[PDB]
Amino acid sequence: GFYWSHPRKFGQGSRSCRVCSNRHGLIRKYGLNMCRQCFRQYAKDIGFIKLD
Amino acid sequence: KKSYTTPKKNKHKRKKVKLAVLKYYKVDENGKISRLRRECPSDECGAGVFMASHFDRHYCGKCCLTYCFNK
Amino acid sequence: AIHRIRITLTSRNVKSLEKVCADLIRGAKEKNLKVKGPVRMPTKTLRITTRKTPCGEGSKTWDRFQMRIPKRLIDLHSPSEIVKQITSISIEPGVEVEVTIADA
Amino acid sequence: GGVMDVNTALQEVLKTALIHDGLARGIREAAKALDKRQAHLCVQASNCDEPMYVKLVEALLAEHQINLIKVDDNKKLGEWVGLCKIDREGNPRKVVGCSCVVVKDYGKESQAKDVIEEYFKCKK
Amino acid sequence: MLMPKKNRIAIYELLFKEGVMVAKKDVHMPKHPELADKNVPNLHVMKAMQSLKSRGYVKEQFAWRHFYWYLTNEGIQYLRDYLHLPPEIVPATLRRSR
RNA sequence: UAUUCCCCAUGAACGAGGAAUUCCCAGUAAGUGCGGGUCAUAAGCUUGCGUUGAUUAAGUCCCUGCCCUUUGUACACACCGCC
RNA sequence: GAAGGGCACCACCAGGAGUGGAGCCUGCGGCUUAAUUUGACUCAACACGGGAAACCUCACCCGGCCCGGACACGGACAGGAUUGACAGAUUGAUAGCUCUUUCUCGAUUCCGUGGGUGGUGGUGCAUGGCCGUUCUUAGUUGGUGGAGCGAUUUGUCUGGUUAAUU
Repeated sequence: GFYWSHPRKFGQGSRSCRVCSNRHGLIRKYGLNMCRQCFRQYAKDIGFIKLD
Repeated sequence: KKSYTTPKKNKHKRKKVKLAVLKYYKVDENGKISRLRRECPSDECGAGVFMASHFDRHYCGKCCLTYCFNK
Repeated sequence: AIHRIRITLTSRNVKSLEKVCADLIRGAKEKNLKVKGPVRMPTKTLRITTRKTPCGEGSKTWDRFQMRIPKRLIDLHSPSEIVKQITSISIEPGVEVEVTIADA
Repeated sequence: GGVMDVNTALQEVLKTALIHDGLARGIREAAKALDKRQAHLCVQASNCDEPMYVKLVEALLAEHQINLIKVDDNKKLGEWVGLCKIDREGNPRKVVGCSCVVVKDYGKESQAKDVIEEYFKCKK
Repeated sequence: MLMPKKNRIAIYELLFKEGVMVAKKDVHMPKHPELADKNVPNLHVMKAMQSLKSRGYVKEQFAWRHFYWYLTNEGIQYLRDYLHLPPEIVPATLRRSR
């Protein structure tokens, strides 16, 4: 067990979607780390309700 | 797309050599074992650890496979 | 004992927070002591604005995902009974309750 | 069940040393086990081309840290240690010759370890 | 009956010790909560357990990248016979109820 | 393969934009920063926010495109048709 | 390119603001390029895929490593299946990935066969969901009647009204 090495510490190497491990359009804010779609799926359940 | 030409040098997938390995063990008359050649400095490879002649290489194989030098 | 207790009520549901908030006033005033009624902090609006579209295309429409979080808090002075009565009763929905010891 | 038939008293100690992870299993690890207290019990092959290899065993075995047995045949000497992955239901599993292991840390205790190491140290 | 012996023999006996073994799908952990004497992340765990299911001596869920390894009644035999463990054994689901 | 920033240094076209065409009526257009989002690094990007805050329509279908009604239709892959 | 009615500043009028001109930004097109992966083609494709990318991203090219070949089914007891190898030839790499040497884990290993397992491979004219839009436009539907043998039709409308069969 050796070699699989870089900065996996910053850069999107590191961070990915908690639901589906895709690595774009990522809701970093507010300690979510969902992909932007994985919001609208896991959104009502979270608590973000569309008001206005 | 392309279809891969490959510069005609189809690289070798290689066998790690066959080798019975342990015949060369000097049993001088009664039961007693020790030959001499070159040695490695490691701990799990404790003193018995054993070396060579190649086109250069020499290696030591006894912190399981952890630790081959550079000669 | 009589110590400077703060109860910090943080929840999302305004109605299901102010049934609890009222029950702490009416729970303490039953066994009267002191209070300084419910304080009203600014409500924090957790506002996210993502594209409606998965993938690229269509005229650019986004949603406006919101979550509120109103904080009430209620000061009081009591022993380790009146705290452990008033806090454990009037729980239930999605309501978080803090209990500060005194002053800091 | 498990009351020791013929040549199956070494088999449970080898099968439990196998699975307890610690078999100094060959001329090399056997001799580096016999060189230390790493050695304990063993099963040598009667049949042996250039019997210098059985002699290196015997000579080390016969020192303090007293070992031995005998077990006839090269062609049997492994299938009561560990060496088969199940592939094929009727076990035709494997097939070359077999030779000198060094059984370390027995397995736990009992089963065949009060049979063979009370019977070997005191063959009476 | 495979791979790094020290690590994988410990993964079996972890799973026999427990009713359920959760994980994460992440090759780059060098650890896993409870056990992890050494390294043995996903890989050594997965490689073992994704063997166990396919032969049949464990059953899955997945649920937001994690692997939901639930121990099968047939596996009770496979792993205790792997681990020579006592014919009572009692894995973990002893379960005093009421 | 000026990352981003600073400090120097060089120091361009543009003196209101040819054919076209979108935006909208009140705290509206415009300017104006500022947050957020994007971020290790970082925005000329968007989405919000005030702030300064105008002119002008307040009607019509004249162009474009929409609704109903009546009607004609050899169109029903519906006129970007059929022939 | 019929007619009445009605309506929208993605229409106009009345303007301002611009926009279209310059430089610059970055969006695409093309050429060029080994590579400038790529989706997206009027409108409802063009700072849009949250698409501000050194490395990751990343798939793509010039290489080059690595195996993470589950699983079973087969093959491999030992003169140890090759688990895993500290100085140099090298190589980019202190990649035993490979050319001797060998010293350990030690029942793992390796080689077949079937079979997977993935794949930011393919196909959005094989689909789910989600989105875009025809279209914040006024529309759509049935129960009972009444009309049509019956598809169908009225109810669902001349006019006044209304942001809006309201």
